[PDB]
Amino acid sequence: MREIVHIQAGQCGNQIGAKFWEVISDEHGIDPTGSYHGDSDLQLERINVYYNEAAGNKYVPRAILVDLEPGTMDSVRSGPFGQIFRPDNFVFGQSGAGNNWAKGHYTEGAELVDSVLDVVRKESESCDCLQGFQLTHSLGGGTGSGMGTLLISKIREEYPDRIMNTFSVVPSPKVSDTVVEPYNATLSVHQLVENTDETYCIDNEALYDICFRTLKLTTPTYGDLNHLVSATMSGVTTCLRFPGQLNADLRKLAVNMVPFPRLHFFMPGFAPLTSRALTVPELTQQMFDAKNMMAACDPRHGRYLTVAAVFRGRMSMKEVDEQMLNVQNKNSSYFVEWIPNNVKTAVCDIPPRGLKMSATFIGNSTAIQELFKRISEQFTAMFRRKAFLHWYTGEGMDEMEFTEAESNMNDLVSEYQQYQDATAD
Amino acid sequence: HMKVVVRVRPENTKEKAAGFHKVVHVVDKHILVFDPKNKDLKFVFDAVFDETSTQSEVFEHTTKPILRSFLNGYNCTVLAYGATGAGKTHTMLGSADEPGVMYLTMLHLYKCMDEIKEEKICSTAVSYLEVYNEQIRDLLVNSGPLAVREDTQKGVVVHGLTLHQPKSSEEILHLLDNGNKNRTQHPTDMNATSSRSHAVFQIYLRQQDKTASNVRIAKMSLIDLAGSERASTSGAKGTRFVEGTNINRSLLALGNVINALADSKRKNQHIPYRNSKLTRLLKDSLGGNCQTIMIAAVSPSSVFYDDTYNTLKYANRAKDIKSSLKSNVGSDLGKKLLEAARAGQDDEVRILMANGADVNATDASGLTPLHLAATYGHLEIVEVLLKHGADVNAIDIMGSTPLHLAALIGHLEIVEVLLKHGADVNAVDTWGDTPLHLAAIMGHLEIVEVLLKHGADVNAQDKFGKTAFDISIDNGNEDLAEILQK
Amino acid sequence: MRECISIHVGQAGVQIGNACWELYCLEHGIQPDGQMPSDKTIGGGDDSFNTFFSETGAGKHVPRAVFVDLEPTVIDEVRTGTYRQLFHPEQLITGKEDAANNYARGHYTIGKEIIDLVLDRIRKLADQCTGLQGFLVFHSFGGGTGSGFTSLLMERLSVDYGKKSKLEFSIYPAPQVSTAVVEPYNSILTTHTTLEHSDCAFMVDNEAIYDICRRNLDIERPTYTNLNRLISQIVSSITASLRFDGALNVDLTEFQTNLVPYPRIHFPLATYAPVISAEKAYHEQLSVAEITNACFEPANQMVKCDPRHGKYMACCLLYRGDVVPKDVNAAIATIKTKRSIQFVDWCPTGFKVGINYQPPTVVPGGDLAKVQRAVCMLSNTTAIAEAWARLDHKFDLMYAKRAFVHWYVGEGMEEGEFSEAREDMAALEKDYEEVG
Ligand SMILES: Nc1nc2c(ncn2[C@@H]2O[C@H](COP(=O)(O)OP(=O)(O)OP(=O)(O)O)[C@@H](O)[C@H]2O)c(=O)[nH]1
Ligand SMILES: Nc1ncnc2c1ncn2[C@@H]1O[C@H](COP(=O)(O)OP(=O)(O)NP(=O)(O)O)[C@@H](O)[C@H]1O
Ligand SMILES: Nc1nc2c(ncn2[C@@H]2O[C@H](COP(=O)(O)OP(=O)(O)O)[C@@H](O)[C@H]2O)c(=O)[nH]1
Ligand SMILES: [Mg+2]
Ligand SMILES: [Mg+2]
Ligand SMILES: [Mg+2]
Repeated sequence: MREIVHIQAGQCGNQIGAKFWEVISDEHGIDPTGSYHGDSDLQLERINVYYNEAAGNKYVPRAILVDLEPGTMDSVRSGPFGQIFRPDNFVFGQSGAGNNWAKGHYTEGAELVDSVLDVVRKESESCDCLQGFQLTHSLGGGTGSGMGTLLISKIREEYPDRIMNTFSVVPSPKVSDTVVEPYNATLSVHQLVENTDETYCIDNEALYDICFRTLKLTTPTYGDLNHLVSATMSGVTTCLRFPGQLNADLRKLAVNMVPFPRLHFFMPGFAPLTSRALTVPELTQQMFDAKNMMAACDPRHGRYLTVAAVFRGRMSMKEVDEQMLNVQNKNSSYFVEWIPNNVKTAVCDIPPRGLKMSATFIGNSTAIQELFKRISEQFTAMFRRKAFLHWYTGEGMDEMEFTEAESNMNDLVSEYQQYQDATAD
Repeated sequence: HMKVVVRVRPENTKEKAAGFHKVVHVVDKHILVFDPKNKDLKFVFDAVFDETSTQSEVFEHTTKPILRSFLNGYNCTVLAYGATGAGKTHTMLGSADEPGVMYLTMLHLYKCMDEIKEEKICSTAVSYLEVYNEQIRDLLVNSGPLAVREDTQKGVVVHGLTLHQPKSSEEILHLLDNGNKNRTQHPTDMNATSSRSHAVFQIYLRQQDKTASNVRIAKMSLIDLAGSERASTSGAKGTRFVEGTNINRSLLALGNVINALADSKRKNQHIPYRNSKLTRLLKDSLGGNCQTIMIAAVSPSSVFYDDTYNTLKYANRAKDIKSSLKSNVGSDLGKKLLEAARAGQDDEVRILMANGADVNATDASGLTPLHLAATYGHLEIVEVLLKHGADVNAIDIMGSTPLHLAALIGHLEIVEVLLKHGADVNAVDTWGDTPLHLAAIMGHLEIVEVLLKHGADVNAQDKFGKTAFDISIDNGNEDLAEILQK
Repeated sequence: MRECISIHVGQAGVQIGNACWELYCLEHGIQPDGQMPSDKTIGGGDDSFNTFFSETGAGKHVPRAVFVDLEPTVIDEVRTGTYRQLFHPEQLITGKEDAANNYARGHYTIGKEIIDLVLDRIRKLADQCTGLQGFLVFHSFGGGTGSGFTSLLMERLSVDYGKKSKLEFSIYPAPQVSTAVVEPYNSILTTHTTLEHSDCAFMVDNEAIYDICRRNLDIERPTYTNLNRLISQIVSSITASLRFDGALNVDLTEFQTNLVPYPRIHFPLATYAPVISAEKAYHEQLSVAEITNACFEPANQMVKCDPRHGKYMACCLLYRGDVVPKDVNAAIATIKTKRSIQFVDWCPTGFKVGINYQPPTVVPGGDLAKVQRAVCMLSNTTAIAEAWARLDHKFDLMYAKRAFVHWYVGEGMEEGEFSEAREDMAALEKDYEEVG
């Protein structure tokens, strides 16, 4: 269990993807040319997880960049770390998706997909022990969600033994391009529920709320939102990229985090929240706080099935242990009793840039039903009136497919409700 | 209550020579004992079939009794369950010599229809599918992987599944035979007959009184499940291993469905149908509005002790699954103006109107040019229509006004123009929604304020009793909730 | 004399192995390169330590040991470490990827790829034996490899070496050190799958060792290295008789005879004393009386349970060091008058005694003080049922919801195997109930 293949699709996908590589490359001490210039051997012990070794000391991200419009990969190429990516791994079309899931999944996206799969398969062949795939994308657009989920199903079909993970950005009216975003998001959720092992739910609603209320930015940009995304993605992947024995590979994380097939949507959390030194008691406290969640749900409204906590920087593992036991003792009701020992903690010596100590939280909470309920009602409001159906049916889609996606996402909510109430034994 | 039956197959040559005592003991036709004097467990079933059981006898006490009710418009299901080699394929689809329950069921159904032709007209629509590796495949016409879709009206439907219309017993039996051959069955040296997939034959009956002096419809499902396979006991690898995994997972899914349905004390609680394609197909067939019969197949031998015990526990538990049964039962220029209004073609609109197009034309749903223009954000066409006698408060067959639609989609300028021309700020559609509700749900805050300014009722409630304020609370939408606070 | 082969499976098995074999070498004067100056017969020998070590013509003493893990990380450390030259390379077997804390991956999917290779390597060792007694198998309950692969190995060994003895050292999980939520599943599955293939199994509760390290050794946050050193001292005491030609437990069969009257109830509780910090080496040496009494203090047990409210089926006391037989007989005679003890109907009230005169050895890193005398009590008590109950309970909580079960079924297991496993455990708890 060594190599992970990274895929970024659509505008949002390529934006946060790039930022992720900027951030992690710095952490691993790799320059825009792909040369190592770091301090500790700790940065190189598991570099192969994200980077291939090339002729020289050259480290190249195992990253594939996808979009149905050219513009975004021109901006990716002409960015701080643009030169680090394998030129053969840029798969771009011309037409665009026009924020239409159908175009992403069935037409324009479907005619670019084999080109992507070629690059994935090539990257795969040069892997000693492939863990699986991580896809970053938005759920609200056309390429990220339509093509992304088509890509996911094609990869699931081709590599059934491998772990499929996604970083999925959920849409919000507060940061809205369109009102078809609910349609796009729900169609994708239907795809994600079937075809993903682990989905990190990054919620634009939450990212905005954090930037506006906590960070007190009058009008937040994408750079602002993306700063929180990069931090979260860095923190969530630390256990994969540095030495350790807990959630150290994709499969071990899944077995620890996912009790039921369909219930594999995680609320990411981060502390501290900064905009462009906490005591471990404070760090642990803020993690489980509603204000620090990257999905716009209140954890206090649900119960945790499983949790993975990750502390970064020089701190006492003993102190962490006491402080995590504290939280489970003080707030016993928030943790399902029918899964003994469901909170796992890890410490990593290397902190993220600009912080001496930090914490990242990954929760499988039943409170995520709030996210799905919010999308569901927006979807229903629109679907009842049949607004813009022609956009989708015009691309060969059946109306029944909308009904199917609605049914499923509602069933997911209901399935979450059962375990929030499943105290009785 | 779901009906449950046990068929103890006769010991094969492999079990005879071993000479290990029989664990399954048939006492009554209702009673069986599992491990006699050892556990010594008394099980009560609706029917129990011994080693000398014929196909006819099984049929006589399973489907045959229900075929009357099927004709009277009652849904039916027979599903063969149990461990590998227990004899469920034998029971369902029979041998070359000996016909199975499926054959006998279909033969007798058509005989019945022939005897009552003068009293009732019957037509049958049939399909035969295979659940293989979490994929559905049509066994009659070689169609690819098929999608499973669900409405709360039609239930679970297999998109692209070919429906056939046999009119005789010989026709339906031909389709049965065609499918049986198309079914994925791998001839192994270890195991001659082991099912790799779940066979599901469905029969859709339409029945009417002959003079029609009200049609009765019913679905009958005949299912031959593949049995679970221990990768140790068998030692499967390659494609056979994947087969085993998928089968075992479907049976895990089925297991969970049975447990959740049975003695649930929680009818309000979730049932994990979506965990498998198999359990999705069986959704309307497990304890709903359906007469369901489980034929639980078992070996009598000690060799399959655990296998047999597992079958019986699940069979016994299926008995507690409760079911509630019931017999089932303008102008040419108008069209153009609608399309033109939808597409936002200002010039085509003017021209169509100049030629006398009905500004208040309706499509099949009762939508007007104004509705469509309001929906798709064509301000200029909105004004043009209103200036020439459009009903600003027209409703479609769902109660939507132009303002509902402009509010939903978030067209601020249109919302204002509609109101200024006397839009009903508090019109209610069939879902109990007002413009305020819709603008709230979609997070259009500027529209919300405008709606409130023009006297939108903050106390109006949808079908589910929710006001705009309630919605904002149930959404954690503080921006919205803040403005509605009074 | 008759040889014993040690098999170490998964991280725990391997890391315990490291600690055991280091200690063995120290006890027999063997160096990291396998050179033992004090052995004058270079070719071979009939010596007592030869049960555990074979001999090469270059005077090299080689563990009769196989190390097996499904991933290489841990065994790679052995291959690169201080004791690399100790083993024939073939004895250190690694696969490509682990079992991901999944019994089914260890038992079927990944394990089946390597099982035949492992049996070949074992066979190579068995062929160098003039009279193989059987196998000592070290593994975690909680690991995918420790649970799944061990089960598989034990099945195949029952077929390929039918008449050979098989003893386990099993690491029972604790939340303090655990890294997998599904460890209760792995434990129950492996207990049931292994039960009929194991003659005697010594369980080590990670929680107990952790507690002892914290309390007696003043260690702030015990690592596996700390746990393993303590464990190895307990393993050493148990296997001493095999390696130093004792009078009690002279061969593997005798373990069963002396500890296991009823086949399924084959889980002796180990208690060990004394465990003292080196920061207290200056104290007065504890007597035979003092250490014998410390065998009845629960805090010194290897598994958490209450023997005082249970019944004994057998009880061995294994003394090591400066121990006079008469002093032992005095201490034992005295135990009756502390009135703690109660035996089952059909079993004798005797405490069997073994004495070896070798003083305990501590390793370089050790926190444990070197003492003149130590004892390990092996008692087959119905109290240990409490350990199974705690473990069965955690199983029940999750299995009621079928939590995580899809991970196992997705690896070619039937749901039914969970039922079968859990029922065997219910029968085992009943077995303990009946003998009471
Ligand atoms: N005493 C002790 N316990 C250990 C050690 N290493 C792991 N464990 C325990 O063993 C369990 C984990 O099983 P491992 O041995 O790590 O797993 P494995 O056999 O390698 O299996 P996979 O990694 O799942 O293939 C947990 O209960 C750990 O606390 C060790 O060195 N000593
Ligand atoms: N009632 C029966 N009378 C006589 N022979 C039987 C009977 N049931 C089963 N058999 C024999 O048992 C064999 C295997 O039974 P079969 O019905 O194919 O098993 P199954 O339950 O469908 N197995 P599987 O599909 O793998 O779950 C057949 O080839 C028959 O010869
Ligand atoms: N957080 C974040 N969301 C973005 C970004 N760019 C677009 N989005 C969101 O993504 C959705 C639109 O999908 P997008 O990726 O732009 O379209 P695509 O290129 O067709 O996949 C909307 O919900 C936007 O708010 C970005 O840089 N950051
Ligand atoms: Mg069959
Ligand atoms: Mg391991
Ligand atoms: Mg010698």
